[PDB]
Amino acid sequence: RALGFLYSCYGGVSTDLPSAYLGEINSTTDEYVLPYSWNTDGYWGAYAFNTASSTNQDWLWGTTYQYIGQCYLFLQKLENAIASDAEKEQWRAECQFLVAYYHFATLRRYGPIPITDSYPTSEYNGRFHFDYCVDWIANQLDEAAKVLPANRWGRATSTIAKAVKARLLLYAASPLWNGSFPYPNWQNENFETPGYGKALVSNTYDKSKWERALAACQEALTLATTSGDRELYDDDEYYSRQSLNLPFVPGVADVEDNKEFLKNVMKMRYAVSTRESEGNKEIIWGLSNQFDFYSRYPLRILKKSDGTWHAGYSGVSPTLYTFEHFYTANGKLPEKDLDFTPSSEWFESAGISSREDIIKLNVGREPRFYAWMAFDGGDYGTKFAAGSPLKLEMRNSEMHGYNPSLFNRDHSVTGFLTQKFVDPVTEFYTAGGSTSGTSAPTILFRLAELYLNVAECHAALGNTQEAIDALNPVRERAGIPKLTLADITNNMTIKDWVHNERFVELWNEGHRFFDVRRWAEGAKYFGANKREGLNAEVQSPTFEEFNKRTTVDAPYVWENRMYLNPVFYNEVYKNPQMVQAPGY
Ligand SMILES: [Ca+2]
Repeated sequence: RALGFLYSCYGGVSTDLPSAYLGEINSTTDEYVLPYSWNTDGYWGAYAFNTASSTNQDWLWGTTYQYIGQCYLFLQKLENAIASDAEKEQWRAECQFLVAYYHFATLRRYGPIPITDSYPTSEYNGRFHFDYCVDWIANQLDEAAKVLPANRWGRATSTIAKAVKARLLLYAASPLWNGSFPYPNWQNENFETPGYGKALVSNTYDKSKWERALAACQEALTLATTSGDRELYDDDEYYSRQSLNLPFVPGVADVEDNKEFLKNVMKMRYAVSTRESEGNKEIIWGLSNQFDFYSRYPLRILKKSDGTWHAGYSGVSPTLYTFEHFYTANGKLPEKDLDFTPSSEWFESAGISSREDIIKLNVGREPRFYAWMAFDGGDYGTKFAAGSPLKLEMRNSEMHGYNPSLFNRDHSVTGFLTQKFVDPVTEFYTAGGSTSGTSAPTILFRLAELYLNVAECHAALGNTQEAIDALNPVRERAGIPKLTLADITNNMTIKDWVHNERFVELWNEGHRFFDVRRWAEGAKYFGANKREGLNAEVQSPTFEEFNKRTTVDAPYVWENRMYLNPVFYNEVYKNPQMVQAPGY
């Protein structure tokens, strides 16, 4: 009975699930767009188009605080009763972690929040100052970490607790919360935070926040890679064990000299789509909860024997920003790489026989690019179409292109697709039915992020070589060159490198939403007309008219109120100590 209640306390951790295509943390960034006509599904549209409001929103807050309540209730049921002292202590530590985590999941969306330290309206807490919240949550995580095991329904570990504290302190040190908050006059009305009066957010840069984040990110990384038994996924032969062909990559043929590159492509596909039982020791916190794959599949996949088609929805549509910020094979940005095609020629055909639709921008790229992206003329998957890779025809309205007559008008907005998280063994059958190979946990925390977090902290503190040394394990694993001091220039700073490595490595893992926000760069990356793609919403285009830089045509905008999630109007009314977020 007790375990059942305990298990139920974990029920809210799938809130804001990474990679779920209708979720606003996933489908509102510059990573990829969804068809405008899909805006009637879910909340992504409201958030991307700034129509979310106090009366139109994802009331995430209702869920987190409900499960926080369950945690405290469990602790009470325990006190009134079963299990050893040691086991009861573990249960209490799991609840402590969960309460802290639920506050963090709320904080990262809403900003300053009520701290609920236990289960009349005048006694209601309003928001506490952001820095108060950070301190309280961090302490709670440290306390739970003392008790929890470093390694083991994925139950809490000290490793996870320290990883959450690391990300929390990284966020707290970031511009939004450490000197660049765009509403300096926003404060409480008649609620006070101990030590902060009515203030809600710091308006002054504090270097010590970066020193504290570095210490936490370092401690999390060491714990994960020692007692936590974590290491970067580096198996490069699983494709062979599953009897799969090496993938087709334009410009990198399957020849002896290119075997390492092609194996790195498959390693990256498996890195984010495998279980610990399959040899993956990189995941720190993963959930059983799955997310939809059909939204990223191409339209027509395979014609069945009865004459109907296996079909995807083809809606997850990577931007030109994504296709321009994954690296070249030399580990540089395409625009900055002196050996790469000049941008004036990016949209020309690469001239590959039988695959003339492949443009030059898509040749000469890093293994992560071919692992996770897909494009006109290229392959999608490995066993996808009854045992063979699927060749994409993004300009053919009778295969993978835009077609206004298709039910629901599913299509790629940009002319590109992603295959990240797609199991290489995924296969659709002529006789009907299909397989997606072996499911994998949805990643909340994995070890690559801890390296990137340490790099960002070093960069902020001016420790250039140390930042480089934290990035290079991730770069090497992905099969691009290591960084050296010679690579750090006015044109491409250590911070530029850290932010871009994060963009690439953690692409579509629910980070970009938060990172652009904490960097206070909403206008720069999420603003009107920033999102671009090919000319992909014209039926049956020529190669020439298809491959033109085209602004994504939907009401995307950035205004500063969008840094924070608005509070449900009823919560603002129900709680007299509660203030609405700025601009809402
Ligand atoms: Ca798998």
